[PDB]
Amino acid sequence: SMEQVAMELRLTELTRLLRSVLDQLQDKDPARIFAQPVSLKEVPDYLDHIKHPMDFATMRKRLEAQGYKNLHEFEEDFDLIIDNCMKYNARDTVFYRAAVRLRDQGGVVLRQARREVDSIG
Repeated sequence: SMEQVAMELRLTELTRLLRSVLDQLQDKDPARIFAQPVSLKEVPDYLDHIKHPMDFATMRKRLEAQGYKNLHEFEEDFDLIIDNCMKYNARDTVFYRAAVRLRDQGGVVLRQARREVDSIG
């Protein structure tokens, strides 16, 4: 149908917007602490601690599969990265501190993407 196509075009554009948002969020992690999933070979007990792991590579796979339907779903995944890290790691670690900084610096990027998605529909 012509409607299914117009939907596919919106999803494609949402996907293009979220790709740019992702690139901006990931620049706020220059040390690449959150670039890849926590290694289960190096932290074998990780899944006894964290039930829904997340990282930027995994969000990117989902993104390119156009698996985000809206910004809310995308934000949930970003928030997992941060919140998992702040539970697993203690306050006085390079990892916890890097999440705090990603959170604070990402909020500006997310604040405007929310407006651009309401605006552009």
